[PDB]
Amino acid sequence: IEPVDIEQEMQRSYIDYAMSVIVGRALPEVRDGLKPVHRRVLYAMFDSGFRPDRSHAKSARSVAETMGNYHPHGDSSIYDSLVRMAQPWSLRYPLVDGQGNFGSPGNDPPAAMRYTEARLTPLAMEMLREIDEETVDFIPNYDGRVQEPTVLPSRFPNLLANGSGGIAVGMATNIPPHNLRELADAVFWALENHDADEEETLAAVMGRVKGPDFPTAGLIVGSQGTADAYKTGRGSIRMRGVVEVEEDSRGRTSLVITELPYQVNHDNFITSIAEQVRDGKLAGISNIEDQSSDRVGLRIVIEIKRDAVAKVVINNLYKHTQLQTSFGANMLAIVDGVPRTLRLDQLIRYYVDHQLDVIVRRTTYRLRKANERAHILRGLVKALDALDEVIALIRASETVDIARAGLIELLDIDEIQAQAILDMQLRRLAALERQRIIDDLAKIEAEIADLEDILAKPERQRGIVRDELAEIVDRHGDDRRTRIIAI
Amino acid sequence: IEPVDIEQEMQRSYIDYAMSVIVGRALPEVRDGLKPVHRRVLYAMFDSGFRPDRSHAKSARSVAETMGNYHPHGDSSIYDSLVRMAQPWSLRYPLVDGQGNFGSPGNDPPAAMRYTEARLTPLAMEMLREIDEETVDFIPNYDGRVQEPTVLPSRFPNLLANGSGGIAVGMATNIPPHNLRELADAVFWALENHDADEEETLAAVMGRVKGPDFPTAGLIVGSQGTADAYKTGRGSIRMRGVVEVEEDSRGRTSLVITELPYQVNHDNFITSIAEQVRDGKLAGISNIEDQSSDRVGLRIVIEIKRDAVAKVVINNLYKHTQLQTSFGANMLAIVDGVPRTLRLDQLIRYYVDHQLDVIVRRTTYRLRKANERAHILRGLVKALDALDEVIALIRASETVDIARAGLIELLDIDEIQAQAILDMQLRRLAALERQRIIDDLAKIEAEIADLEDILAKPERQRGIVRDELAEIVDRHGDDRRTRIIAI
Amino acid sequence: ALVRRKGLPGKLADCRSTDPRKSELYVVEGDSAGGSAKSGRDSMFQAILPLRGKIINVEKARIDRVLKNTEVQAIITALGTGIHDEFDIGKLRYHKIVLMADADVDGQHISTLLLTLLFRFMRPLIENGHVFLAQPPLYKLKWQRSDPEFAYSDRERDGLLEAGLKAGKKINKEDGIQRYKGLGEMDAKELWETTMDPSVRVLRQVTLDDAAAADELFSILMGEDVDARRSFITRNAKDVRFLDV
Amino acid sequence: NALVRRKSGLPGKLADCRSTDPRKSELYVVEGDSAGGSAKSGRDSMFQAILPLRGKIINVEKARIDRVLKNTEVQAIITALGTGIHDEFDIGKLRYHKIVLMADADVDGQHISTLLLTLLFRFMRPLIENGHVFLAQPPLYKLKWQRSDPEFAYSDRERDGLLEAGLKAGKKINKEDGIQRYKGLGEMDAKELWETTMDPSVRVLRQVTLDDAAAADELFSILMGEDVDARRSFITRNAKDVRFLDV
DNA sequence: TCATGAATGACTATGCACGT
DNA sequence: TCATGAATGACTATGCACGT
Ligand SMILES: O=C(O)c1cn(C2CC2)c2cc(N3CCNCC3)c(F)cc2c1=O
Ligand SMILES: O=C(O)c1cn(C2CC2)c2cc(N3CCNCC3)c(F)cc2c1=O
Ligand SMILES: [Mg+2]
Ligand SMILES: [Mg+2]
Ligand SMILES: [Mg+2]
Ligand SMILES: [Mg+2]
Repeated sequence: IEPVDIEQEMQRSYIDYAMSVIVGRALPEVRDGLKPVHRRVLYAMFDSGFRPDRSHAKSARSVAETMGNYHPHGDSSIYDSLVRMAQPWSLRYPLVDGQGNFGSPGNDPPAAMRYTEARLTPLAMEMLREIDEETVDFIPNYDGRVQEPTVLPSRFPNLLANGSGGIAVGMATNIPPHNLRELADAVFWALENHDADEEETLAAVMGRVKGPDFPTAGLIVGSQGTADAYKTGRGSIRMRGVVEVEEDSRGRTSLVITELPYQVNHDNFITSIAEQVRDGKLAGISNIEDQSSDRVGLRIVIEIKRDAVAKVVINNLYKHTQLQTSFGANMLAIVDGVPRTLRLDQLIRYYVDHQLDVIVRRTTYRLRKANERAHILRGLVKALDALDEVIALIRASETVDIARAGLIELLDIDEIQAQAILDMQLRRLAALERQRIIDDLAKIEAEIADLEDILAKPERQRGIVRDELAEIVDRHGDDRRTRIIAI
Repeated sequence: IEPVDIEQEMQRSYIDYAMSVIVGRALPEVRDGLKPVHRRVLYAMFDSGFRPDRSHAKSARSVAETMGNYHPHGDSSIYDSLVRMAQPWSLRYPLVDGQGNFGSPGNDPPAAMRYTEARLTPLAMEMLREIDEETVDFIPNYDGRVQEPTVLPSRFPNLLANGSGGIAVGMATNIPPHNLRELADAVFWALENHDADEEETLAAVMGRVKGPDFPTAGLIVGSQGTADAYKTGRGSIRMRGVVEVEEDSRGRTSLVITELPYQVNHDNFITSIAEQVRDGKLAGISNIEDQSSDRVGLRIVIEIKRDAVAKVVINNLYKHTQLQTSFGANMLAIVDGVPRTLRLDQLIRYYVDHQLDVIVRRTTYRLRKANERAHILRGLVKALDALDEVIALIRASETVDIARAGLIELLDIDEIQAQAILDMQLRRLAALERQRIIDDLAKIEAEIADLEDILAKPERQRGIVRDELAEIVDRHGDDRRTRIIAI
Repeated sequence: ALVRRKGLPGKLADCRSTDPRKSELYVVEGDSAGGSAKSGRDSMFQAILPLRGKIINVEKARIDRVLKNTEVQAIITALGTGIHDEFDIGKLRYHKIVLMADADVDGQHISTLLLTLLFRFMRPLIENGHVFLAQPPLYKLKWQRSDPEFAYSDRERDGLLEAGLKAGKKINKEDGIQRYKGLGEMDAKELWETTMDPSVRVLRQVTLDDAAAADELFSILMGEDVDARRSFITRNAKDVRFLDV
Repeated sequence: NALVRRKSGLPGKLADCRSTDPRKSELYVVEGDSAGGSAKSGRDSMFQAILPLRGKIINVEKARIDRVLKNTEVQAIITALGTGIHDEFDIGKLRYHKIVLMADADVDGQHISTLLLTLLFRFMRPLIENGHVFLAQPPLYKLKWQRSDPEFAYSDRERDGLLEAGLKAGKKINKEDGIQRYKGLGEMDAKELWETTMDPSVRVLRQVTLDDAAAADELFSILMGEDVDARRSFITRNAKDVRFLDV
């Protein structure tokens, strides 16, 4: 029996927990804004073909595939993570297209795994766009049987778009979601002004990103908190719901709440005001009635007494309920395996850097693949010019190994190219088919020259990020939901 | 709003439930001895490639695949069904190779889905043998997306081997498991004596199937109950555990129970004797100690008082505990979509019929494919005999269609053969490869001759069942476990 | 008029209308379905009571054991009426009791277990036509450009498909016709536009003609006598298709 | 000294042993019901008892004492150990002279260990001082040779070593089934748990030692206490050098 | 003291037939 | 009354950091 000191054990074990939680559970990678469970679910669904071009697969299959290949944890909590990515009130831009009962903004829980179906959304398809072209580093999974992506291509700024909230050890993150169109403008500026310093970049990006854009709409009151978050990485953003005063036929007034701030449970909100009225906290209120439905959305009617002022009751609601509540912004994300609190210019810059990396790597992959195709095509063209000989040789060969070795010697060709000649079908010996091989060579060499040109010009590389992102925003960008007002 | 009478509604709804439960849930198909969920789990795993030639897949993947394509029900109860099929104390011949904690004969529950892995067993691979050769009818699944098998080939008599117990509506089944080697002998006789009447067949099969062979070993007392079950389809078979009296060093006798009858919970058994002694109903017992372990198996030590006779205490245990308990046999299975109580000669005969159907269908499929392959080969040989010409025509063609149409004219060929010539690689124009094509034609024509002979001679068909089953028994057959004694 | 909860079952999502004559109780199979129903309902007049698992057979089970069943107590408490001799229609909190179960056989089974509870404990609810059966959809045709159509049978599916194609509409052969295998697979919107919207929902009102004949059939199908039930099924299952011909 | 074991006033989850001598008795505190289940089967029921713990244990450093005593998992530990807590602690009533903590090799197992060690150090310190607390080291790999007996490895290094030696010895492994990798105790069966963690002739135990009580008191308070900042600065300061604690 | 969310599943009740 | 075995998921408690 080996002896071990409790201090050595406690320190080693707790740090091991803290670090993996920090880097590998609770906090988002800055480049794609994803935690490991998110990234692994999406890749599992992607690899399984659960894409928008096919009908929703049973969500149990997505969970099981994630479990069996990438995420060595429980099916229960994995389903919860998948479910979240499909809720329009949780994600500003949902990554999972859910079919069935995925719960509500209230206490109505989502249906069980067995009852729901799911697939990737079109925007999630942009997260994974060209992942198969060596655009991101892959590492072996938890048992080395298969490969998993270290990060996704993320062809739209997902961290800022959908935001992130996570509790780690010694620290926690809380990034709000943003409007895709505003983020795109910030990226477009960062691309054009690629030499601008942090001082200028922050000023530019802050002018284009006017503030967080919550899926639950609502209001943002003030501008200080927003500015703090972007300049410090920390800030308290004041949120509000939307209240519209209605009058009655008798002459009674009632307050109608149609929106609530981000991450406010609708049922807990109604329960809170009810408990604050019975005990005696919000006088002036006469009746609380939830007239909400699937067709009118949120609609909480607060009938007030005849001796009550509408704004007084509304101000009391702001004070004593989450009708007005603050978002504690803390811009914490993993950068190169290290947790770091970031300014808004850093969040954009780091993302832009990732996009340039993705496209240079894609170009390199395509350029390598093009040369291989060109290489084999050159071998075929040599065979066609001496076709009368090539056939005679293969025929006169006792084996295919003798036939191969002969092809190398005659036409001065590689063994890979020589193999391709052997693998050639009798179809490709037709007149027009011989011509297709010729033209295809000319086609690729033009393509190779183009690809080489991209790698040699940083201008084009930035241009591709811009142009490709622009298409995504034009297709999947939407209006702002959260309205920004002053004090 | 349409009116409906309560009698009309009650009758239609309850019968619809009863019938589906009877035919499509609770009772086994006579041909493969499987209920729908069993058949669907096994085919899901099979189609997913979860076979003994690969490492155990996470059991969640098997459930999800079963759930998502074939079995429109809950993940929880499907896992329980998969698990049971992996327990050596439940199935006489397990169909699932389980890796992890799949529970115990006692109250220790199986591990959760997330913790266990699973794959098909070699014997389960015989259940599915050549299922892809049109050996069984396939129907559309629950949403028409994919096809599922109505029944499995079942190349060993699984119903009798593994038995079946099920509660339906208006009826229930309870077929005990049997020794595979004994079942095979019965099948071998049924094949040889294929014209024998039911009177002779029942006598023959009853002599070879000596009785049930339980996975939990134990004893069978008497022969009447077994005989009743085989001749009537109903019978009460008396089971017993194994008790060994040991004499302590300090003049102390103790009963050691090392085996229990089928489906007796080890923990409930110990609890029963403990509760029947802490009051006054099993006097003579002094102490109860469970010395069981993973290494010695079951070992329940019952120390008895000195003024107590061992045989008296054992008889008292037989009477007041499940150390002696009866198996209520009720040989009920679905035959052609109809529930039927069957004699042992009927159970064998119906299985033999299924095997003959499987092999005739297999032969037909192979003969059709052989004719297709031979058909194309005939085209290739014609191309080789006029090879110098074949090349010239394809060259002068503007399209491949001009080249094809010419091949038909040259060699008098179908469109299928000519296309096969077109798809031919230069690989095969080597000397040995040209000869390989020739010999391959001769091989198939030899196979077609063989296959045609199978279809024309029922003798060979019966011979294939015998020889193929014989291989299965020699490999996967084991010793008897349940010992049969007299009164 | 009677008070709604805002002393009743915890599972009950009561309505807002305090008039039983205007109120409806949807007894739903499953928590998932009941959850989405609670969202897609008309909260003014429609209440939801989700039932979990197979209902206890009141024909077989002893009376005291039935009263201990949480799911039965939920029904009895929510309906407000008593049971047996202590039954009082005057306290009926909902004049429309809609049983909503899956189209599958287990839904059919649960229906018979509920109808058995009602017929044995609260028969007047059936006699006075307060009991209804919602017919869920089986298919959802998702046209590429046109509004989606719901079908309640294989026949209607084939018909609506034929008409649409003839009209020049088109469907994806991937997404295509979504087939419902239960209420749990539906969302709030779908349940409203097929089972809860009073202007399109297909309800069936349970009528009771011959009380004596019904009394016997309940005892045969739901009673403890298996033999009687075994022979009844083998006798009548052959002709279930031809009950309405 | 001898004490009665449960057989048809102790925790319901406890699978007690048969031996009435604490000096010869052992309590395996196991992570997870699945693992505890297999442990209950593969154990030596004569001397080894199993107490499965479910979920992350409550932090006694952060939580108030009254809340800790209401926690079902803590009550199970305290009740099973038989000793009191704090001032009413009595080693004489200790029902097991070997308290083996058995958690997954993964990061979450390490966390549970620190939560258990915190419970012990704060409520029942003498158990640590007197060497009654141990840490079982589970296997990470199982090498399944085609013809030879399977070997267990407790590290990536040992895996590579046993693989090299066996291949050098002329043995062979399937490249499919091959080396089974354990991701937790729940994936193991009864036999495997016996032949790697519970068999006293093969098990790899580590006895928790307590040298500097004052230094330990501080480290527990920093890592497990309510002060986040103190914990944050400690991690950022010392995490960089965790690899080099034993070099 | 409650919410967040990614981590560490056992327990609870019925239908159905049949034998104790 | 209990076991059988396929059928019809919600509830329950902690860690972790932070703000009302
Ligand atoms: O899938 C499963 O195994 C289960 C499904 N359900 C639900 C009904 C669909 C259950 C419901 C239970 N409750 C019934 C009502 N009273 C409380 C308990 C239950 F105890 C177990 C299960 C399952 O195991
Ligand atoms: O996978 C999951 O979601 C859960 C896993 N576990 C187990 C620990 C691995 C739970 C354990 C719970 N208990 C902890 C101990 N006291 C009783 C409750 C619990 F309430 C919920 C869960 C889960 O949701
Ligand atoms: Mg959970
Ligand atoms: Mg269950
Ligand atoms: Mg259903
Ligand atoms: Mg673990």
